[PDB]
Amino acid sequence: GAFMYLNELWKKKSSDVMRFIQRIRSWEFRHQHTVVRLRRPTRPEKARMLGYKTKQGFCVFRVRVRRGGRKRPVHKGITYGKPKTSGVLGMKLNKNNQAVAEQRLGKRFGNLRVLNSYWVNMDSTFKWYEVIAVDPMCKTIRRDPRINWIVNSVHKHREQRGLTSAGRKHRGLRHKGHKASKLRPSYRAAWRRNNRIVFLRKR
Amino acid sequence: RLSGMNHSAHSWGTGRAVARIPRISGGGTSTSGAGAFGNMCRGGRMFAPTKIFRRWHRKINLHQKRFAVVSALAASSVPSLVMSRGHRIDNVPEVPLVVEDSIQGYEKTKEAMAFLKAIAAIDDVNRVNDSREIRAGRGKMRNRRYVARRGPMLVMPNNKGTRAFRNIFGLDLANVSALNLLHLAPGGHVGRFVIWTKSAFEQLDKIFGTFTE
Amino acid sequence: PTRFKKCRHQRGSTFCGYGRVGKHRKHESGRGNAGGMHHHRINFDKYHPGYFGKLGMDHYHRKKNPMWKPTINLNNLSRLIAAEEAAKATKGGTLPVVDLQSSGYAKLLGNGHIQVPCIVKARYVSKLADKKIRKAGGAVVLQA
Amino acid sequence: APTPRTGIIAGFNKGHVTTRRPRQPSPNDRFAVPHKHLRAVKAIIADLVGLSPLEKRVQEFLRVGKEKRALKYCKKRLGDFTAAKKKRAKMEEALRHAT
Amino acid sequence: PKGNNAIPHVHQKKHWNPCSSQKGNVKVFLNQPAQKHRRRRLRLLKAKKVFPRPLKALRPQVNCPTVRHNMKRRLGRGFSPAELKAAGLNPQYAATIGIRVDSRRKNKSEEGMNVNVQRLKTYMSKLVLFPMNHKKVQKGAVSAEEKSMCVYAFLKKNHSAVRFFGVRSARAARKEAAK
RNA sequence: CCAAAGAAGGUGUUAGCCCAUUGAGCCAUAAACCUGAGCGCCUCAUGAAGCGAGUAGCACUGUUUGGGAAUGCAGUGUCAAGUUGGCAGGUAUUUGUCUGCCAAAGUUAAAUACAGAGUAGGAAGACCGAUAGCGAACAAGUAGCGUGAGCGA
RNA sequence: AGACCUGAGUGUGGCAGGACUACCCGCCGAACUUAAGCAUAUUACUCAGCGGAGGAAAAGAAAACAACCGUGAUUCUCUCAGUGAGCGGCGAGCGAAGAGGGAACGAACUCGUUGCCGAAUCGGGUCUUACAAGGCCUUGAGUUGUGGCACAAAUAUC
Repeated sequence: GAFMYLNELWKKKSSDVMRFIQRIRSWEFRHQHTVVRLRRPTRPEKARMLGYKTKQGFCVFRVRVRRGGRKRPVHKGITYGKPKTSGVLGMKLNKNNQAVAEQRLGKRFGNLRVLNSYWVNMDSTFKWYEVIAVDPMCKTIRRDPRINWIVNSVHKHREQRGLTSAGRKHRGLRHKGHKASKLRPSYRAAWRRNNRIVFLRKR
Repeated sequence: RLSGMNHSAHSWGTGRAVARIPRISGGGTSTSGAGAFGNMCRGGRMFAPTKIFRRWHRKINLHQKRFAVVSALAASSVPSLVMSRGHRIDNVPEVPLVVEDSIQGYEKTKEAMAFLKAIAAIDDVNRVNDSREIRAGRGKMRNRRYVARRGPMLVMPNNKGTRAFRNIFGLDLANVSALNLLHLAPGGHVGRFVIWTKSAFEQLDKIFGTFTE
Repeated sequence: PTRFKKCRHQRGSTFCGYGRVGKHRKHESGRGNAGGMHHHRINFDKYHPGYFGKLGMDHYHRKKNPMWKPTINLNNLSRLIAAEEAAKATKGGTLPVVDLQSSGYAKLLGNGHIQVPCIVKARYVSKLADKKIRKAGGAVVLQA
Repeated sequence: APTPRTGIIAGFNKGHVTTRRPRQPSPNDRFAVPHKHLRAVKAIIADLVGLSPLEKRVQEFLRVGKEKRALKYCKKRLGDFTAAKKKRAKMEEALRHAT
Repeated sequence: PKGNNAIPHVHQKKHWNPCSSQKGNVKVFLNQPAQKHRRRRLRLLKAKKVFPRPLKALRPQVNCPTVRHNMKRRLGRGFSPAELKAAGLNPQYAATIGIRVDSRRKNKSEEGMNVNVQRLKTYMSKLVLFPMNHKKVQKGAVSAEEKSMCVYAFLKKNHSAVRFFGVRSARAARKEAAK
């Protein structure tokens, strides 16, 4: 299959050729704006697997994400209270770089709606993700049976709530039951189940 | 939960020559510097604010609920208790007064009246009817205007047959399958005057059971 | 019923029974179980010996279902028999079958002259429980 | 044809007695049966891209005769032996076919 | 704490009471009966709309999973696509006639497969399909044998058969592993 | 004297009959909604091979959890298998079996929440009764105060 | 000359922008307090800050439990259980999961891939009482792949 020969190639990323092609691309992207649109994605087999069908109302934006751990935004590095919290340049955040790369497209471009993103290049500095978006107002979409669900208002900003695949990971939702009991359906939901004090009417 | 609380109040402290309670902060109003955040302060909290999670509803053993109704009926068959429990019972032909099953056939209410006058029960329903007054209390303003004495409940086995009695002042219809203490011994006092219909009065042996079976 | 409370007899005492010298105050001793090893040591080592330390090997993820043995005594096999089955029983004759895993029990222990001879269907048995039934004219047919 | 369980609650073939049905063929059953097409596809894309750098060095440890090192170097950079013992066993046959 | 009383473990430290300050995770059931009269009113209305289709789907008789519940039997989710084939029904059809189906069930006994099949059959008989395409078109005593088995010794021997199985084979080797 | 109506509001004093209510029913009706998927009409439809890659893992660090030689997650490094494959089976390692299941793409109603929301409605309360009850029965978040955030009768 | 790719300008059609925020969902995130001191711990994965949505949200259609005569999406209640689990200066304190009785429930589906097809697709005009799930037309998009058929609830496509 065509998809195979192409997909088995992207699965050797460290090879001399996929090291070289990737290198020129890291260069070219490094010199471009954070958010930039492509006519068509750079991994067309991966964009489709993640949902990109070539139609009207299908967009692919590349994004930059500066990498590295998170330095807490506290003035002059001075944190008060007791020493357990005293660290800076020490926490790792929680959201992925990817879940940020989808939320970067979250407020900058309001009309679009986000499906999924995928890894593209990686440097000593930035990390690029190509985000696949879609239009609620496109006629080819509303009349499409498969994606017209995205037109519903419930999906309006679905990256900002962590509903995309990058947002489902850091919420712990890939492991289903017993590897996550306490975080499902969401930590705040399971925390509120367990921490209510419930009073049966007849005690 | 926020009642008697929303204020910026703090305490002035010692050295101001005044009590140490918290005081409202601001100026130019009549309540500036007035006391706050305490049950003593005009308008503070109540002492220990009431809650919705008070224990409102008590469980009762299923058995004792049965024992209690059973025990409440044995008091309905005694004319001496019923005398002092308050019902007139003067001309009542017999203690477990019992009537026909046709009583469910009435439709106009005018006929169910001359029924009650026939088994003499019209003397008690004139105790309920002449006792209606406006309450002494605050209950008037709550939605309870009038007090009535409790009347001669009538027990009809099927739900049907209600009508012909519904507007009678003070009479309480009840099914046999469902009998509750609150109408058999209202006020906790036992021996209400009951009127059993013939098909109802028969059901008891097979509802409440008997000794040994 | 707040009308029976001790507060309601204490209007006018001014001290509510908490004393004139040592007053009522707030927290005299620390809040809760605080002070186990220190200023409560007499109490926790008198009324509650054993509250401190570690014991025994460690069982993670304890699911109570795979270990279930409510047991029962030979003395107590009556109440698993309806009347008229226990009336007719004899050694060597026909005698009622008592099932346990259907009756909510598992092991069959000792402790009694079995009253009514039986054939008892039991997941688990014990040595001296075996003998008595086997000796008294019953049998033990084990199930799972 | 699985064995029937004995009515006893212990310990060889314990458990209450039923007749046991063989396992039904499931769509998941094809995971074990070899893929003849991928091994052909993963062959080209391998031949195409040359050798991974991790694979370059373990290639050489085999040449010299060091083996247990060729194992250790893969575990460190993979994390499993069944990940590594599927590696140098793949590399031992890379020297085979070239000569 | 003072006296012989038990060591209180009440866990109330977290903020729960909705003190004028905070909100607090209190769940109260004062609406219990009003939702009791509501779940009923909504079983009737659906029964009034579903008519004359039986209110709840047909579902299998199922064994309870663990050794505590083997004695017990309840109603599982679906009928297997196997058990339906025995009764003749293909799924995707029994789905419409109100037989609850689930593709994941292993039917690892026959005695369990049957109880659901004759549970299907007695349903099919009583089933009245209405004509679909058109109204006119109408498309078609306990005894005692062996006196004394010494039952216990037979329970251990099989019980301690497994328990020591590991040590018993290891010994069995390193004993005969010699020479 | 009425009661299939006793209902609890009004009126110059305490009202079944002074009034309004209280109830079977009557007329009016954008679309949606519900009924032989309501019923006719024109066009329109219709009964061999593979299975998700900077992903899963792994190491370091940090975090979070009842999760313990590491439950989940993140950062960087490293980076799979798919030729008897992969993950899970709560003590790490190696090895053989055994049981379940097929990750890294998505949509989905009800049962569930309203802990200081809103809309148009209805029920009430063993509650407070003008220093109480919302701060607010009243031209109240008003008058008044502060440069201001705010304060507030 | 012209094409393609990459990237601009303008016209034409639309949308995001703030509000609300009790509940819900992502991140960020304390201290007072408790330990009779206090630093891990607790208070707490809470208050405060930032972002987002609905009439519910989230979850969900097994890379699930169990070790059984075996259960079968998700959610929710009772119970499991303030636990002979476990975490903890093993101190203060913390603290679940499967099973079971139930609420609900016509509850499931489509992409990618593979195999066979290969523009049958989408938009725009126009016509049919019609911005038809229609006919016609259309280098306009699209072959760097839209779409049709079958994958276990299966076991030929006209």
